[PDB]
Amino acid sequence: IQSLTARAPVWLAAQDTLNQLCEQSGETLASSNDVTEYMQQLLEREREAT
Amino acid sequence: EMENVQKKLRKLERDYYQIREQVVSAKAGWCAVMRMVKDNGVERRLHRRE
Amino acid sequence: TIEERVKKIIGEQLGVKQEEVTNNASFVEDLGADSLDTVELVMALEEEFDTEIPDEEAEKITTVQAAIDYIN
Amino acid sequence: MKYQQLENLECGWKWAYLIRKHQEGEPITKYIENSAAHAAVDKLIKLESEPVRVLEWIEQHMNPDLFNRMKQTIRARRKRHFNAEHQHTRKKSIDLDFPVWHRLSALSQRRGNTLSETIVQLIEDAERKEKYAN
Amino acid sequence: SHKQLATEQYRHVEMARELAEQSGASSDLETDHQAASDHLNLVQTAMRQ
DNA sequence: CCACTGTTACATTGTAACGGCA
DNA sequence: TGCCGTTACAATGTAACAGTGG
Ligand SMILES: *P(=O)(O)OCC(C)(C)[C@@H](O)C(=O)NCCC(=O)NCCS
Repeated sequence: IQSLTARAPVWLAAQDTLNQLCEQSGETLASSNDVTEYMQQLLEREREAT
Repeated sequence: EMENVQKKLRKLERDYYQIREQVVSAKAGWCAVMRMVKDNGVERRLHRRE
Repeated sequence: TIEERVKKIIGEQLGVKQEEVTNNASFVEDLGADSLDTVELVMALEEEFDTEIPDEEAEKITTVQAAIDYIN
Repeated sequence: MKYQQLENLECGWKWAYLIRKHQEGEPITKYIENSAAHAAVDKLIKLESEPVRVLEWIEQHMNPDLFNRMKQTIRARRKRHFNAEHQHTRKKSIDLDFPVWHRLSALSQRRGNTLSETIVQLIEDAERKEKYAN
Repeated sequence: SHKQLATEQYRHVEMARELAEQSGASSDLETDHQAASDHLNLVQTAMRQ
């Protein structure tokens, strides 16, 4: 219980940040790889719009 | 000897009584703030569960 | 009457109004009060009537009507 | 140290206290000449919304004789601010007719207890007398 | 602790009751032994005569 | 009836005096 | 000693109740 409690705040802040970031986008993220493909799509949209 | 323990039980009872008023007053105060903050404030803005 | 206590306190503990609570419904799920909220509700009921309610009796108040059933 | 001190709160308290005293006519500053006192008071007035500089203002222009009064006023303000959160820690103020207060204070001084302790003991004895009779 | 103290009070009551019973038994035995001592004295006197 | 007065029970802020403690 | 909690006040402001007479 104490180990999980120590881990908790970091995980909770991470979850909140991730939820805000994904909701800002139309997509919801679920994996590190998925974040990487989102970055690739971001780069594609950037290189187009420029 | 046991009458002393009975008196200690009475002391614990009064302490419980006190904690109980504290808790009920806290919930009474909470009620209204929940009711107002349910205008999207509590959804994610105020409730920084971190 | 004396039930005005319960039907008042309940609302004051759950955010609903006097008429919102329905006797057929249940506090646990039909009022939105979770475990902690129901504990707070039962403990406020205990405080109001200056009495005591053990755990066993206290657990049988999940429904609206029970709050008066043990009282009266 | 029992109550933690918060700068942005105690500094606002100090600013409000000094403004109140100035409005009341108290000489806030150590400058007898009216021009310097008025200039310092204007500096304070425009100094609102600043803890880190109201503290320095106090260090530099504050009247020497008001330091103790301000310190004890802030002590009381801090204690009351922290105690006003919970019901059991709050304090209830009442007015007692002079004879009753005189007798109660006589008892309290005689027994070495405070007013609260003396009244608690007396009420407990009254209850005990009731039980004795009953 | 409240239930424990109430139960200990009940146990105390029971032991107090049984010791009251023993006190009554002691009183009865005291009467009987008074009679016995009287008998002893009578027998002593009869032997002397 | 209605208004005005007297009184009690608080709150609010400020202050002086003790006593604990580094 | 100087800070810090703590007590016992003082002064003023308010709400609420009870009276009084027009
Ligand atoms: P729920 O997620 O609202 O949590 C409720 C609770 C675990 C915090 C607690 O209030 C509760 O309901 N406990 C059940 C009763 C209990 O544990 N009683 C112990 C008596 S010593």
